[PDB]
Amino acid sequence: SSPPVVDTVHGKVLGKFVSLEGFAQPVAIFLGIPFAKPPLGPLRFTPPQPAEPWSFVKNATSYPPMCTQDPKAGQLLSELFTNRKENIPLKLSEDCLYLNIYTPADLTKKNRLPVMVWIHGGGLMVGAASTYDGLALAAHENVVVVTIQYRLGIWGFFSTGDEHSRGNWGHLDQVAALRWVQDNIASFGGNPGSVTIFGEAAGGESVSVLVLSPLAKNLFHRAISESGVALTSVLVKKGDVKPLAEQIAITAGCKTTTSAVMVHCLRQKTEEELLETTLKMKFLSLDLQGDPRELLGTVIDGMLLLKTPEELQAERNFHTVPYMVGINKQEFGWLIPMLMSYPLSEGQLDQKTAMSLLWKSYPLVCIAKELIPEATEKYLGGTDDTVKKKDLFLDLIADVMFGVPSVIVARNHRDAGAPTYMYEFQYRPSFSSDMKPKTVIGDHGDELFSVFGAPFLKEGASEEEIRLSKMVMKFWANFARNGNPNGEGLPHWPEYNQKEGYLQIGANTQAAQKLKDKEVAFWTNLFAK
Ligand SMILES: *[C@@H]1O[C@H](CO)[C@@H](O)[C@H](O)[C@H]1NC(C)=O
Repeated sequence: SSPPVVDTVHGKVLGKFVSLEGFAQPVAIFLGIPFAKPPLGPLRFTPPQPAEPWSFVKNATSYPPMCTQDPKAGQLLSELFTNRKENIPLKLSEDCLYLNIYTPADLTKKNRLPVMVWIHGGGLMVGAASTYDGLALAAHENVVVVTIQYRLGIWGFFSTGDEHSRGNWGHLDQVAALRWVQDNIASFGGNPGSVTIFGEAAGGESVSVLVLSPLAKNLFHRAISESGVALTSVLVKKGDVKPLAEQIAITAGCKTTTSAVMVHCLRQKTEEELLETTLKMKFLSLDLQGDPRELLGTVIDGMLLLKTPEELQAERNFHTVPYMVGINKQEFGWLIPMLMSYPLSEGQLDQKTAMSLLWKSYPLVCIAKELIPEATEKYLGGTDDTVKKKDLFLDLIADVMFGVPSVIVARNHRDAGAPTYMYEFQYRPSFSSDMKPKTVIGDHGDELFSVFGAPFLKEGASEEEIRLSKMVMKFWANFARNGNPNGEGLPHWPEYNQKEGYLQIGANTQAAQKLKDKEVAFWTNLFAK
């Protein structure tokens, strides 16, 4: 009747009710709650500060701006990934440190429901919380769903490699949002003692990063990485970040005399100017010319990450929470290459062209030139059919970006004594772009529709697709509840232990063993030549 009003640490918020078919209790939704001070002016390239408190009742019933980003690419990704019947257009702003809350709890009664905090993907460059409607997951599984934003691109990841601009601002924003959830979620019927972080692609990489960061201690109790981990190398910069910083500075019209001079100049630029610079840098496509070894992202900054992910894994001081790590069958099948304008159009590929392409693909796969013939031969050499070569080439890219890093992370996590689970998702959603070939199954992002209940929001899902979403949401929420996805009515999902059991999720969901085992061996041996 009366819209719901909730006390938070910094003031009161007003949300709205939305009913979902099948559920008598409306879900209370609060959109655009700030969890930090807007990072404007001198606060650019600094850690997020607490939000300033507000008087009276803040109206939390409209979607916030998305963090500044290429609007064309951001809109396109939102349209492709949204679980909503209609994509919600968003404004851009630097003032973007907001989260959205979907709580199925009757807030007039006592509730301490599991909380699931969603970290969106988009390469650390694009993306928005508001793409993901929490309504269906929250109602079907009785969990509080929180979708967060974090600074993107230059704003989120500009690093001088030193104390004048350490980097990882967007990850610090993710931490700040988690701190806010600890301090406030009980007011929305959530249990701050049961917080599950989950995310896809760059969001899954962020989750994996958080598992490795001391700054995230006591902020979550389970984790889920979907199609991205901290060994997804395209997102993690090792070695010297100064040349990139200088390139950004120069492109923005700034001198490079010192790091502090660069950062000061960049802090005087307008949002418009930094977006112009962003677009000039071409951050989500491959460089046409010159050395492939010459992207923005996560760095080893000394505050969030003290050493490389590989070193932190070997040390097992990371957070040994229950962790679910998964991939999709064909991660490089359609969506990623299409969004990147990846330079492969023909539908066939000879081996010479494959080798040159894999070198030009260095930013994505990080494969040294001397290793390229041996890698290309492994995947493509067994067949003289150039169509088949092309499909195997897409498998090559997927395995290096996603499957191999995911299994290495899951193995290290298990070996530290943490409960670990894996999956491979193999289904082609009806919600796919009708420009995607009918034969691409388990593309990057295809699991999103199941996790977020798209069959309950969008039109056209088959009986099988409806049931697949129910099953997936239930596994995810059981994992949030118990650190173990299993429950009555659901296929058995083995623990990822020394037998390396994992779940093959799709139309016929069943357990299997030793996901990507032969691929991990191949690549690990190759990279150690
Ligand atoms: C809250 O915001 C909506 C627009 O998003 C507006 O229509 C509504 O009247 C507002 N309610 C207030 C300020 O009480």
